Amino acid sequence: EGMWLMQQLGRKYAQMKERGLKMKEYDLYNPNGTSLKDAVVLFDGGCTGEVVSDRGLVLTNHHCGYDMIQAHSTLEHNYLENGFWAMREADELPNKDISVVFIDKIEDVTDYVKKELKAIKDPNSMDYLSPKYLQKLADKKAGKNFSAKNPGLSVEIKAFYGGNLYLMFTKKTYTDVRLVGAPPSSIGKFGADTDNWIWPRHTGDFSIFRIYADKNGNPAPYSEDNVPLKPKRFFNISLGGVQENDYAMIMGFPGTTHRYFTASEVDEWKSIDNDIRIRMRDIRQGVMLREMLADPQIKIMYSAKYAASQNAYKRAIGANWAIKTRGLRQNKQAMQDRLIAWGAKQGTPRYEEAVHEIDATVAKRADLRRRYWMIEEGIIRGIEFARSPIPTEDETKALQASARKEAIDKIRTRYSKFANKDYSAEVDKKVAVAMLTEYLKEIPYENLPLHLRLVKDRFAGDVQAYVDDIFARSVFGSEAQFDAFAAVPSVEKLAEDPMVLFASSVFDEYRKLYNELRPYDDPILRAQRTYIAGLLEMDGDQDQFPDANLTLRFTYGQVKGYSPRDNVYYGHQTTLDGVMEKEDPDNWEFVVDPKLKAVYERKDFGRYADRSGRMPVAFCATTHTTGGNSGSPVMNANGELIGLNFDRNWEGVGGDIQYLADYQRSIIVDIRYVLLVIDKVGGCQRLLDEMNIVP
Amino acid sequence: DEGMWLMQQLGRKYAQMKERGLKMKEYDLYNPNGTSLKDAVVLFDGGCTGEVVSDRGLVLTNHHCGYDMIQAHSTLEHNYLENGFWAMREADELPNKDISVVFIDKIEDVTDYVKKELKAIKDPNSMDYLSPKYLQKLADKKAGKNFSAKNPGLSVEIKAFYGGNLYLMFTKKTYTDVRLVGAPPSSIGKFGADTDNWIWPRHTGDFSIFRIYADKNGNPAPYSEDNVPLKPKRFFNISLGGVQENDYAMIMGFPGTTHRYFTASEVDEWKSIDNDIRIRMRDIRQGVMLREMLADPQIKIMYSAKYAASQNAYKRAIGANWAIKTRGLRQNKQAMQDRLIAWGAKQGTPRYEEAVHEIDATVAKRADLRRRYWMIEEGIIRGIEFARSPIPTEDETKALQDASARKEAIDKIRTRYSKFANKDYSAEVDKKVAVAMLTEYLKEIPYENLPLHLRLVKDRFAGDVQAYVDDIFARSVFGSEAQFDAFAAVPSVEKLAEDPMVLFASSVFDEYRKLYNELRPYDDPILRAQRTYIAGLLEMDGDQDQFPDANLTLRFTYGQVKGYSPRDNVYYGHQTTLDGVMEKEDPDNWEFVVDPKLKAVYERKDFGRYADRSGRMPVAFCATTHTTGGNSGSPVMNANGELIGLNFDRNWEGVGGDIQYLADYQRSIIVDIRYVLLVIDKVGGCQRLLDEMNIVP
Ligand SMILES: COc1ccc(NC(=O)Nc2ccncc2)cc1
Ligand SMILES: COc1ccc(NC(=O)Nc2ccncc2)cc1
Ligand SMILES: [Cl-]
Ligand SMILES: [Cl-]
Repeated sequence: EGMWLMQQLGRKYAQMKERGLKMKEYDLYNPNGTSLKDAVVLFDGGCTGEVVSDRGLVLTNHHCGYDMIQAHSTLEHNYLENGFWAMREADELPNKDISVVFIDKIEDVTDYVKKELKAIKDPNSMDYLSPKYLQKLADKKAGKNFSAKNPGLSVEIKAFYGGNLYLMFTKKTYTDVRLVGAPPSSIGKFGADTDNWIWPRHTGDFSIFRIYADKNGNPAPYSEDNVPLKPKRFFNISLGGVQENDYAMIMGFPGTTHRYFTASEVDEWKSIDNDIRIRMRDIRQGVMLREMLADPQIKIMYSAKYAASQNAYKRAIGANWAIKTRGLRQNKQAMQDRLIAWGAKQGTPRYEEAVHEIDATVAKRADLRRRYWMIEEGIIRGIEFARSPIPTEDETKALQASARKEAIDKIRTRYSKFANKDYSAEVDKKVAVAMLTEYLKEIPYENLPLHLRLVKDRFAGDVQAYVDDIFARSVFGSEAQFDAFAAVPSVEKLAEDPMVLFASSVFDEYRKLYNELRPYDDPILRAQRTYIAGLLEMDGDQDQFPDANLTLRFTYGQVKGYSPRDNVYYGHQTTLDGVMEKEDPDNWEFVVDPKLKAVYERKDFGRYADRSGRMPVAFCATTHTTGGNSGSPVMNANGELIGLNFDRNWEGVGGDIQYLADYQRSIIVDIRYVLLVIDKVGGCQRLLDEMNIVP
Repeated sequence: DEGMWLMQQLGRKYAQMKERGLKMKEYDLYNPNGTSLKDAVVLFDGGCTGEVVSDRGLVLTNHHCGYDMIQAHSTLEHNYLENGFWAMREADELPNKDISVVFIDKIEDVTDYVKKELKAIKDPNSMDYLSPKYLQKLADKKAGKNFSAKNPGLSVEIKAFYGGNLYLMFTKKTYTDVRLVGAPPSSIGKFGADTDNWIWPRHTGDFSIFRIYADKNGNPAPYSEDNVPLKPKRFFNISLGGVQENDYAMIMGFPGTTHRYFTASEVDEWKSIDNDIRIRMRDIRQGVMLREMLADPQIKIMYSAKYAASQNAYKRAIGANWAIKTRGLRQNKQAMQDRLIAWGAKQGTPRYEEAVHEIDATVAKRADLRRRYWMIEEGIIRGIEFARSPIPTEDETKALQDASARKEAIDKIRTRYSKFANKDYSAEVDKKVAVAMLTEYLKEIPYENLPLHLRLVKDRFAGDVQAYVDDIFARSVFGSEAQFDAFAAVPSVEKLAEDPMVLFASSVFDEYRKLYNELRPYDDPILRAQRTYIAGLLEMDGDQDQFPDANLTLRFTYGQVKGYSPRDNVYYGHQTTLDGVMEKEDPDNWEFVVDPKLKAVYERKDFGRYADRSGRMPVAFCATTHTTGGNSGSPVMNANGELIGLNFDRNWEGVGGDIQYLADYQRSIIVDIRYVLLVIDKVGGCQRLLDEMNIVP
């Protein structure tokens, strides 16, 4: 059920032993020694990774190393579509702008921070949540010359439990992290967008990197003289596999949760955030789909835009299903009522006052938040010409010296990026007419961005005429219209440009709404400090984990499937057979790699198939994960690596507010399938030989 | 494979059925010289199965079986299709015009009699052995002089089985006064609607209730206000013990057709011609129809039934092709015929190998013609609406060329034009479908094989399909209402003879009939060779583990209540519940609306004695019985012969089961009798029907 602090391992160890954990407490996490914790990394700032060899080899997801694989891909060597397997350490590709962070030490600094905070004076100060203030405190505690006295190391203080607990992390950062291996996109992204958030899942979501360091193992940026890192701890790979009900645990960096939402915050998330995103993206995607299906050239241009929009749309559908069917609102209401009744018993009314403050703030910002989500989903991300060029003050005070030619070249560059190879003005006019029609019916005249008032005033409610006029008269309506402007550019032309005025007034309204809504965050944040303090004083730390905040956490559970609906059961494990069932040569998502199809036909599974001769692919567990847990190591009862976390099912997206024991599962790629792909697809035996594989 | 057995075969299967869990005595299920459960089974309205469930002639069948009767009695004032119907007294039960129930009174083996009569073989290639006219003459000769007059209600019929190797005579008793008694609302009777068709898990309460009426003596009589309910020889008891995984289950009913003795070449033909053409052509048609329905809500209203009708056989073809591709149907037919050829070589009788060769050679010879026939039938005859536009008759044409018969000819033509261009017909949507359908057709069918008018696409329109279709509507008398009225005011036969839509419809129907006539001769050599082929299979492996193809005659099938795994890591259990109906509820989707009386029954958990041991309310279950079309409404029996459900569908993974039964995929989709009794009781409030039935604890 939780995403636990490392400090909480002691308090949970007894329950973990009852659930099947066999390894000693300090072999997993030791606060003043080496443990398994020392093989877990924050990969490229938002993913998890793990060290799997004495020479710094690292495993993470394919979608985590995707940008590094794409940056090294050319028409001649397409590593993204064909995979990449460096046959020697010297062939491993360096990557610019990459990092791996180890959590060297973690210390509770709550009393220190709470004492420093007593010197504030303003009771409404938000310094208790300020990264700048907490960094000043971290520097004061670690020392002035800390990064110079301890190279590669840095410190950081984070707030937990709404400002009721503080931890200082000593981090070791390596920036020479090289690409070692990756499966083809047919394996790494098999389900592609169709199978995203889906269980059963048949995706071999992995990529391999290697940490490089100086001669002493200290962090150093890319240098041709860098040598692989010999780490203090690395994971052993298990080949025993998994069985139903087996104990499993994960370590990683879950990003965000909202476990202490009030019932009113759940209502707001459903009725404003989710409903607006669902309604607006459904209109947008609907128009985009008709156009993509009618013109194959539009399908090529709008496919990535369509897929990007669908991702958070599917998350919202999954979240709204949980609110509707799993009683998320009711359970938050029961949580806050239990605290209010206990606070009445103790004679302390501050907890009931805190819930009231949150409720009143949510109620007060409802119309503004609705207007913000309406313009953001509807126009800012809904209409492409909302992001068309707007002349800067420097560019206008140049058009009215030959700095006029400098202004037109900068504006031209931005116009070229807006109307690129993937931009269709005809498809954009069709999307805008549908998106604006919905927007104009939901936002009243007195609340509209200034230019949108012209629909009623100048165009007599004709949205198609308003959009047609924007393109017909704008200098950014076509290439010819822009070149005519660039030949005779006047600031008067730009000041009255219908597309410039549209983009300007929709962005003005978007910023005005953002600025008006920002003040409402602080009273809720301050009230949550009191609210969570009461919940902890009443029920304690065990069941009540702190919200995820991109810090190292552990979660445990079992390898177990679930029933998604009446009379249907999804087991705990998928197989290579399931990849072959899904094979569609004419669907780019479900194409199967010929070397992999051959392994399946010949049963060339070696030491990786199960006791029944079936080749596993993925498995699912009752662990509690969220975004940031991509690439997380999955451990046995003995701490040996059995898989990598890569997703969670859609029925569990509401798990960021309330864990769903009967639906929520972590989708993990089996480590036996990872080794099968490295071995029989990549032929990279040197990586298998480098790992410590246990029978 | 796991058969649809003749009643004659119950004797030689009985020990296997008992070993599998059957507890009832053989002759209590079927006895040729006396009353048995077989007497409570009926052929309902010519194509469904039904069952008598009371001593007063009450009959259960599917909702989709009694759907036309429910619709005919529905008005704006009393919409029985939408709200349901529950006659609170026998006098309130509604009569139905053109309805029948057929009982199979006696079944007799007449093989020797027919084979002896056939020896008067004036021609060895005679198809009289399969002729309904010839076999009826033989049935009449055997039954006697004016049998129907001497036994009012009774009739006799002989059918061929095993490709002409076995013949049975059936004595049928037909009742035509069959009244509507009860029906659930459509939100229960057709819950999944088109989305859940051929789908398991299934949550549909597919049932309707009728009652057989007869004269004072229980003899068949047409509708009369003096008719009285029938007291039957036998009726089913209703069980409330329910089902458990692996429980024995059996069905009796009238499966219509199977192709269990197809050669491997016939399976290839079915896949590559029949199914691939239907799949490709309906996919183009449905694709255009969908874009238009999604763009104009008025087009969605007009084309919804046409879209759904086209999808039904399209889904069946996808399911059938999946089985051919993944379950080795072709290979198993090849193994069957190779086994026979090897055995025939050992016996020194080459006629079986010669029979399979005849079938193969015939299939190979008709390939181009059959491809052209399916291409025009799926592509144009069914694919394009203006293919069925009016064609002036020889008499209508003659009338327009010196009497008042001219105005009668125009009124007849107008009537047909009005039926073609009806409230649901869109010329714009039809031009869009035709342009896509004809483009694919012109791509597949060469110039020298095209219907005469379609040659104009290349010759007159320079390959512009859109121009050809645009011209048909622009110049045709049936292109618009105004174009028709202009014709009707000044009608000339010259105008009709050169009309582009008339010429299109005429030449596509000419080519369709030419292809049909050229292909008909190829049926007879295959049929004659199948008589020799099945004779060998029966002589080699016996009339024991290979059942005769379904032919709309009474059969029994047995198996177990069991689910299946459709794909890797997914299991579908054997039983659905009321909870599953509630999960699927969508108030804005007409298919998944949930009746308020049913929703409250669930919330209140008002399940009476109908819920299972765990307190869950059962809805449907699935079994390894072998069913096909015609089995809709079939009674599902316990190990004791008590009614536990009504068959109403089969999953798509089992549609290939008409050629080869699929033990690990094929399942009959049955509505639980406890759910039927819950709907009658708590949704209809019709206690008199529950009191009338013999319900066992
Ligand atoms: C909204 O109008 C509609 C009218 C009819 C249908 N269903 C239908 O025709 N189903 C069908 C099932 C099996 N065989 C043939 C046809 C659906 C929607
Ligand atoms: C097109 O190629 C293939 C088609 C089917 C399979 N798998 C298979 O037999 N199905 C199966 C059903 C249920 N559970 C596990 C497996 C493999 C390849
Ligand atoms: Cl280290
Ligand atoms: Cl099977």
